[PDB]
Amino acid sequence: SKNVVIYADGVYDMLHLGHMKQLEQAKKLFENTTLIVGVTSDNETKLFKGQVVQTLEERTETLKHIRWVDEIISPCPWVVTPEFLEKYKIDYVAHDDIYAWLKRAGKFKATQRTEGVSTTDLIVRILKNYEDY
Amino acid sequence: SKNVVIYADGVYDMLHLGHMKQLEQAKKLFENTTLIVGVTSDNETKLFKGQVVQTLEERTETLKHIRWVDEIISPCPWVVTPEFLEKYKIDYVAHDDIYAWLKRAGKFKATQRTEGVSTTDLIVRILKNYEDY
Repeated sequence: SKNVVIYADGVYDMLHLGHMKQLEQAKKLFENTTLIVGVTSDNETKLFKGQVVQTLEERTETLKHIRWVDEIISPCPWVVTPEFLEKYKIDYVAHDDIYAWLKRAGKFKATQRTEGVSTTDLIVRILKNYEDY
Repeated sequence: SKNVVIYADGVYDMLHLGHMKQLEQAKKLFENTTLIVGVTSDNETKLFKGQVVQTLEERTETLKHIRWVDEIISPCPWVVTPEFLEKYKIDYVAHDDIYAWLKRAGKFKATQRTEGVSTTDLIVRILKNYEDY
């Protein structure tokens, strides 16, 4: 079948199984895909979304080890635009309003978040070996 | 060139960039490889080595997302034996004495550990936003 270009973006701070499962989902939306992953800048993430432990370089270097990732745009734009989709020949944006135009264009594909598998979740599990009393 | 079967093992608890860089190194020891990764059992890890946050299932499920990993043995034996190498047709063991026979057999390849990129290291970085005083 025709090769389909998928775009997913995010912070990917302290990359965990939840991120990887969502990237896998994006990658497998069609039989033959190219998965482009956008990694948000440190200053725009901190300004608009919240705290980030790892630098852009660190978050991008880690993502390059994930087998579902074909291409990385680092840093990606904070807001996705139609021109950005045209430039990279993106067929669908995979993500979990502001995204209204994406859906009007037929270029929206939903992916799911997995609960309970984040890196901070693991640290919470470590902490529970220490009873309050 | 001939395809070379590489075997690496470990706990792979809270998989981080240091693990992935070592798996990449193992995978790229020769131009054409099959990288088999062994994941140690919960009870043997806890008995012989130390504490483990994530279960065998969790550690194995995460490792399957790493592009360098071709095959996973889960659980792997705690001690690697010549018979184990014969069974899986392993040409080299990549790791960073007990391993004396591996080197006598020509089946030892050294890989390096990367400092300062572990998951706990990241948590330590979070904690430093909170001054002692």
